[PDB]
Amino acid sequence: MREIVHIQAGQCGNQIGAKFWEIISDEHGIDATGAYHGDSDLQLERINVYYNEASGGKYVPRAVLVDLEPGTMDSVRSGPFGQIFRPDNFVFGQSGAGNNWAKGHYTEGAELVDSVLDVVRKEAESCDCLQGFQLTHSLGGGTGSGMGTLLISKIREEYPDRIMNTYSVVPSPKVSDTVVEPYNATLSVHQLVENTDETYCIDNEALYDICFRTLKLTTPTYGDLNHLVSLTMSGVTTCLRFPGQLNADLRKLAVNMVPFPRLHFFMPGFAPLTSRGSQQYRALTVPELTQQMFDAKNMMAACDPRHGRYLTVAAIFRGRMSMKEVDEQMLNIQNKNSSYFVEWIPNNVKTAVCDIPPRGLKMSATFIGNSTAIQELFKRISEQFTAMFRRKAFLHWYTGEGMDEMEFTEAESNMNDLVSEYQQYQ
Amino acid sequence: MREIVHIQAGQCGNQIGAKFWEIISDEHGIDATGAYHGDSDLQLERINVYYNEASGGKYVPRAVLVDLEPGTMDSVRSGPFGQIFRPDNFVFGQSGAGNNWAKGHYTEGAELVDSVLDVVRKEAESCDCLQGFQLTHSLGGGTGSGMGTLLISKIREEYPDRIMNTYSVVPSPKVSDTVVEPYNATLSVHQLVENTDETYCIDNEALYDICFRTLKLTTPTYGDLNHLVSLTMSGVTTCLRFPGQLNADLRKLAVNMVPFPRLHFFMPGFAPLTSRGSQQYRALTVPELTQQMFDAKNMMAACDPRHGRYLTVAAIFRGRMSMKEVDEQMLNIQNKNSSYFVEWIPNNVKTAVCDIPPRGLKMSATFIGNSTAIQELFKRISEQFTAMFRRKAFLHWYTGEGMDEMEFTEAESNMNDLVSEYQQYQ
Amino acid sequence: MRECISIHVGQAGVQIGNACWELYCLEHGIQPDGQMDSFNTFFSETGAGKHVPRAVFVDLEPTVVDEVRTGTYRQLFHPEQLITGKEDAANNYARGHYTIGKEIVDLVLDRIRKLADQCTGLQGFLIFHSFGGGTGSGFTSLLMERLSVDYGKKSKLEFAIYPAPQVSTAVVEPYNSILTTHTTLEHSDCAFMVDNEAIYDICRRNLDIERPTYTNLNRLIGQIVSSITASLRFDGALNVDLTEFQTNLVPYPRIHFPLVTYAPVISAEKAYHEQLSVAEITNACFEPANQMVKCDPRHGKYMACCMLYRGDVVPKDVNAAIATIKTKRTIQFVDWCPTGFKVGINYQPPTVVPGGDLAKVQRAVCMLSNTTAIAEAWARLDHKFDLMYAKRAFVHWYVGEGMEEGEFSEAREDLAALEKDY
Amino acid sequence: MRECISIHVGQAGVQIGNACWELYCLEHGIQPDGQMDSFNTFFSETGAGKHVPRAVFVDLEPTVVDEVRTGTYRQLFHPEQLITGKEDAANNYARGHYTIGKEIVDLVLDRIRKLADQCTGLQGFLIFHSFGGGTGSGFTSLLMERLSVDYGKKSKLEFAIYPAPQVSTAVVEPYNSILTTHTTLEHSDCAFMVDNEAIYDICRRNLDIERPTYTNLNRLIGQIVSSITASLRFDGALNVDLTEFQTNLVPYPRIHFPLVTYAPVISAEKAYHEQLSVAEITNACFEPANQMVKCDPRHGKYMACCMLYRGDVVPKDVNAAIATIKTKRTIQFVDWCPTGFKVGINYQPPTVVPGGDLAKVQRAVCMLSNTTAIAEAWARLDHKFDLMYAKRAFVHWYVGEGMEEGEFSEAREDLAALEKDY
Ligand SMILES: Nc1nc2c(ncn2[C@@H]2O[C@H](COP(=O)(O)OP(=O)(O)OP(=O)(O)O)[C@@H](O)[C@H]2O)c(=O)[nH]1
Ligand SMILES: Nc1nc2c(ncn2[C@@H]2O[C@H](COP(=O)(O)OP(=O)(O)OP(=O)(O)O)[C@@H](O)[C@H]2O)c(=O)[nH]1
Ligand SMILES: Nc1nc2c(ncn2[C@@H]2O[C@H](COP(=O)(O)OP(=O)(O)OP(O)(O)=S)[C@@H](O)[C@H]2O)c(=O)[nH]1
Ligand SMILES: Nc1nc2c(ncn2[C@@H]2O[C@H](COP(=O)(O)OP(=O)(O)OP(O)(O)=S)[C@@H](O)[C@H]2O)c(=O)[nH]1
Repeated sequence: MREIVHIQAGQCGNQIGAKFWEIISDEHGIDATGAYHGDSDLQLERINVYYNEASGGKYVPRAVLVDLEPGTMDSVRSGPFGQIFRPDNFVFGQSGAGNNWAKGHYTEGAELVDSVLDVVRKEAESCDCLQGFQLTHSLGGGTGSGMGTLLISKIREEYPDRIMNTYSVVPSPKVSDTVVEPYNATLSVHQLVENTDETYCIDNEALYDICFRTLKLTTPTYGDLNHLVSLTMSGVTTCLRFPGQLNADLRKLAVNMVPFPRLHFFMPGFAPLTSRGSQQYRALTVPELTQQMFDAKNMMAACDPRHGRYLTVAAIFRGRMSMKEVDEQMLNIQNKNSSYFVEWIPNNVKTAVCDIPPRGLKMSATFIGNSTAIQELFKRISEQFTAMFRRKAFLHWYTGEGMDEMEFTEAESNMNDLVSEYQQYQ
Repeated sequence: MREIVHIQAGQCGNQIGAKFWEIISDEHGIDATGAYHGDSDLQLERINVYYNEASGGKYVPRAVLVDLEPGTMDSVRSGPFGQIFRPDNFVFGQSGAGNNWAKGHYTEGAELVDSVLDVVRKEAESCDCLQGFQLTHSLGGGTGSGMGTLLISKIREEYPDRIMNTYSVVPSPKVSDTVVEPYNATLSVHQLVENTDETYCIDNEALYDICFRTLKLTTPTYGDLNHLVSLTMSGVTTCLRFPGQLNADLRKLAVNMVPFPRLHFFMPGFAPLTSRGSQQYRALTVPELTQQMFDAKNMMAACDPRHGRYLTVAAIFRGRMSMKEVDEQMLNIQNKNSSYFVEWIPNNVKTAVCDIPPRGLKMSATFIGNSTAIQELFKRISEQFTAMFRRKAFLHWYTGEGMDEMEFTEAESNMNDLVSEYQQYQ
Repeated sequence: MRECISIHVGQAGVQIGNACWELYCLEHGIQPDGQMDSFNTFFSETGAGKHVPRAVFVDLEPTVVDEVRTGTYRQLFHPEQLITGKEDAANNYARGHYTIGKEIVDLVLDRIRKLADQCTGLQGFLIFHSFGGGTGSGFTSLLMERLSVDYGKKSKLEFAIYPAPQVSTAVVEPYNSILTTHTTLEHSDCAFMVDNEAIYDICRRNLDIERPTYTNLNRLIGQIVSSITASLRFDGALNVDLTEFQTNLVPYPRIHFPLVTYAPVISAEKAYHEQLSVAEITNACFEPANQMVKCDPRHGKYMACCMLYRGDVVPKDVNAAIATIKTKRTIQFVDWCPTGFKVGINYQPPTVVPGGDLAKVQRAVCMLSNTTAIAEAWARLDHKFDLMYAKRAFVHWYVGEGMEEGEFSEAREDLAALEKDY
Repeated sequence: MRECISIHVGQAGVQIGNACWELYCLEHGIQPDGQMDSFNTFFSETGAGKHVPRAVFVDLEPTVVDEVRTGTYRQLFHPEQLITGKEDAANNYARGHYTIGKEIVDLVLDRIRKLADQCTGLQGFLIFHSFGGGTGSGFTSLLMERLSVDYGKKSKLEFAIYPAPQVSTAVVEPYNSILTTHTTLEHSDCAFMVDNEAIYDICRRNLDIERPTYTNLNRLIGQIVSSITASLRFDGALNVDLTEFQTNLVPYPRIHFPLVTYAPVISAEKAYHEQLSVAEITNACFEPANQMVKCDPRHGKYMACCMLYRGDVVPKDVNAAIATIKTKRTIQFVDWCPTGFKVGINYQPPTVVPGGDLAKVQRAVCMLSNTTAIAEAWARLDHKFDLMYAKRAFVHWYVGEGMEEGEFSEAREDLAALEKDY
């Protein structure tokens, strides 16, 4: 019943997916092994969406792990909840792209592609009905972006019907983690624009800002950031996986949030996110979340929406709401924030509610915004690519691996077309 | 319901605000943490005017703390009732204006202004209806006066509807606490006259005189002074916060006591104020208070009203009175003190009574006076400014921070115009 | 059947209405819950043995209305007849007429409309408010013109707490009084002036109460209104209708400001030594100091008089006393009104409230007179306006609410015309 | 005997059906097991003392239907009536009309066919759905054309949840609403609009509920449907049949969108001190703000009105109230329809659901009016379409499901023709 395949690439993607799997197991009350230990029937009512039955009353996640090095997958296997995965699902190479898109898409990916397509086909056909695919990777690294692009290409030419979303981690503008990250970003975007239905942009610098200021934590770690992204993912999927007073699914979000085929890049946001002390000084009410809902500080995307305009907005809530108040709250947001909202989309706010709240929180919300702020980000990458292409810096690695200057020219042309369309619709 | 935002600046402002918050919590029956422990329903009937209902039978004050140094706010946090405040509401600088208005308004205020406006907008919109803003600061210091002027300017250009009152502490004429205090006073007054609806003048020397003579205490402390100012503030607001046989609010006082938009400076007064042994030698009757309210000794403004004339007088009372007696008493005051009262304002006395007496006193009264005595104060300041401007003493600090001699000239011209208007209306 | 609709505006209106409703409920034996024929004239019986007054309480601030909600009579009033605002006019007529009233007048209009739809013999409207309060002037005037344009010739009575020449809480009372009087002159059929200082003096010298609160004043006002309404709520030898009040005491439409007086106002200990006669109470009532308006009627004249006796008073006795006092030279009457009297005898003794300052007695009289002394105060009031307008004091406050500076002068000259009409 | 067939499409249909059937089972004393004569009109007694509703639940997503399977009324339905899809239309009328509905409409067609074969006096069909929901538009349209072509002139009733102009969950609501309205315009015998924000308001400031959930909305909707069907399920002075609604409230076949109103809407706390008569409830119902459709009828006119009074109401009182309101100028009727009134009196008091916001009362009125102001909203809705079509936004989504760009334009011009028909 609308089963979902989980695929992760690169160290970042694999760690985030691991965190997401622990979060999902916590939500469904599954032990560290896989045995069912839920407290309500609704926990197992849609358990098959992210799990498959196993003899002995066990449950195995519907996940596939992909890498070009056997280290981070080994760490995931040895990490917490390492026994929930069935070992046969793991697939990895032996070379390592080494932060090179050409290596991760044409030389070292051409051999792992067959295995990963075989395993994803096995997962698809062995299930009842595949609603879609959720992917987890980053556009900066080599194997991550290249493998993600290859998989989305093959899946799209294989399943032109099911919708897939990519939780790609945009490279942080504040530090160029990889010197060749503009090239990887450009190529990954040039593939995602056509071969992926929609994307969510998540930045490490915004996560750091939230952890230091909003969460007020002195020692941020990758675990906490992965936890936040996993909470966002679980909140997105809870509408499908749990009953709601106003239910929704992935297709509802795709239809609501996509006004044009190529304008499918979104900003995720979460609330509430309070430190240890402030939790007892906030009335856990819907207004307390709507005041934390529309502002640049709470958006984990490195782009200020106030400069641009919101094309569309979606809000998924979890808990005990009298959502006529939510409706009038969205009306007030439209009223006072009319400047930031687009004009030719009347009532551009979509709202949905899921009954069961996430574990540990009586009530929460999640924000999915399509706006023109990301354009800036995109725009920036453009010139950086140019800044690293006019001098022909680091072109030897890509040129020797089978790429071409015409390939980069076409990718940059399409990228500039995308940013121009975003600016035009402002 | 007519919620009020509390903002404090500088060491004096923060300490007075802290004392005021303990006084209010005592009045509303709030424990040392914030849990409700009132004895009557009327305590929680209007509790929302100065509090917000946190989750789990908890109340947090509607307060904002602003400073350019992180020290005195730390003392507030560690002081009594330190846990009642919401920790995130605290806003602190890192430089310190150092008794420099230019530093506190152009150099170091330009970065904290964004945060303080953000938090004040948060408090305003998170509430139902914001009746007005009450501030607490001192014009002698640098960060206090500068931050207060910046906040009033931003609020006035943001909310031109809600009246705000400032409990500014006038610099003491008897000692020049800081050599540059005339400049700060002049600039702060020049901003207040245009961007503040009313102001109360309170001088430390008058409080010392009351403590030594009227209160008969051997060792005055800043705690007692802040306690008296807080008692005055609570007596002013008890008309709004508690039911009264003749109710009143801030707008009533503003309309009654303001004959002209620019002549909006006031004198506070409190009664009864007796030593330990005197309480058993004076009856707690209304005449015993009316004899105590009308005298230069009990005015916390360093200026004798007998030299000038009373433009308007407002009197708020608390306790068990048959206020027709208050009416005939005000008639006696008008009759005998006819010389000290203005002639072209028939029945220049406003009167109001609040049912609930202050904690610890069965019956009390508070006095708000608009008169021409404060003129002398302002008048005096002018010469000091001139005496400190012809020699160009200490002009380097303000000149280097972006100000100008023309700015001081315009401020002095406005001050002279204001004092001339007060003199002309005598 | 012959119902009447009550309106209370401002804090004074709310308190007076509370006292009046408790007094009537005690008179008819109505419990604070609402349980136990003329009661139908003021209280609708709904469902079974339950009764609710036909009252509307409105204010721009929620304090007094909320206090009423928490009062013992909460079980009496149905919840939504009580109206609350957010910002009070704050002794500003413009604030209560243009800022807040212009968007909340429709609420009270709908309330009175639904009250009038279930009443078929509506005699008229009663309004209680205060000139000094911004709400009680502005919103009163606004709803009053709405009622007038929705009803035309329907009778309306006004109970205005006229601020004293020296007891006036708001220093800006002359501005609001002049503006609201200009606004209400044309359509208010009959307004009754009441002086707070006069009530204070009467209570302290006659009832011998040193320290009375507003509770005693409200008791007196409720007794006055009960004496007025006893004709409709009880049978009598000569019942008087509300329309007859505006038929008698209005020689010309302009001058419609009659004052009121009560008798007797004595304590129980005084009541032991005093036996009631129609002549004694009538001459005491005609004594100038017994009036609750600080004006000497002998400084002017008399245009009309209306005695309301309640209890067991023989009509011959009333006629004898009235004729004898008419023969007295102490009070002068205007030439063109030789017969300007009206007498209403009712068989209901005045109601006594427990703990009340008034003592239960068999006979009582309420007097209504349209004397000429009232203009005196008006002139003085107009003078006050001058002293507060030559310097243009407080003008900016009303300018900020949307007024026009010319309206002040227009109201001043209009009230000067009203004064010189005498 | 005189059975009626219920159909519920989409999540809104499923929830409304759950509430309405629990209300009916409470009304007849039906246990959740189905045990315990007019009940035969909705529940088929089969086997032994076991009654099952004639209800069909259909949805493209198995969430709400499965929740019904796990509900307290699980054993009330024989498990074959509940229908589940696999993929929801996801706020896409094209998806619910062409992709999935085209191959699953036959299942529900067979279900309703075998339900109708065991009924001999089938009056008609009630259909519940929402315009905004993709399922509630597409599948409703498809099933409704199937019913129309399989039955011709058989009466059909539509209970549509008209999305509010500003309270609309799906941002693509205008496209689906326009498409489904064009597609069902020809066959729509009589469709009822319901604007969610209007129910929110009516609940919040009449029932004084600060935070209501769809539970209370469903309670009100079930009460409305019970009031409509009480004529068939109970006796009265003047019973009304389902055909009579489409006979009366359809001046012309094109304009068949009447709105609905209910009265009273109060809690027991107000109900203690309030009585009920035909006049008060009727004039409250005729008040525009009491309508659960966000329009001001005074902006337009009235073509027909049908008031169902349930309880113990005297017909003479109904006639007097209706005539008096007809004399009132506040409501204007079209010239060529001077007599457009229908009155149905039923002796069954309105059933109160345990824990429900509504308070049990003796009298209740449900009003169904055809006003012109509805066209206003349609025009506004059409305007929204332009604002979302000039840029061709979301066009690709519907193109992917097999739509043609000409369908949008033809639907837009068709609804423009509908609007200018007024
Ligand atoms: N005699 C008498 N007068 C009262 C009583 N209560 C209030 N008043 C009068 O009311 C006046 C105050 O003005 P209000 O009408 O109450 O003002 P408000 O109710 O706050 O309305 P706004 O002025 O618009 O804010 C005083 O001058 C009193 O004379 C009462 O119980 N008895
Ligand atoms: N008034 C009211 N409206 C409801 C209720 N439940 C759902 N709705 C309406 O349903 C709309 C949401 O779309 P649905 O009708 O549920 O569509 P769906 O069931 O998801 O089917 P698809 O759109 O094809 O996916 C909202 O706009 C609500 O107005 C309810 O209980 N009461
Ligand atoms: N949020 C989050 N981001 C991470 C985490 N770990 C790495 N990243 C981000 O991922 C980006 C690098 O992606 P990465 O997966 O390491 O590239 P790769 O191609 O897989 O690298 P390799 O396997 O060829 S060696 C960096 O920008 C880094 O900030 C993590 O645990 N959480
Ligand atoms: N009444 C009262 N006055 C105080 C108190 N503390 C300081 N003051 C007064 O405040 C004035 C100085 O203001 P202050 O707040 O210290 O300036 P500042 O600009 O904030 O100083 P800084 O923060 O830059 S270091 C002095 O005249 C002093 O008398 C107090 O506790 N009670």
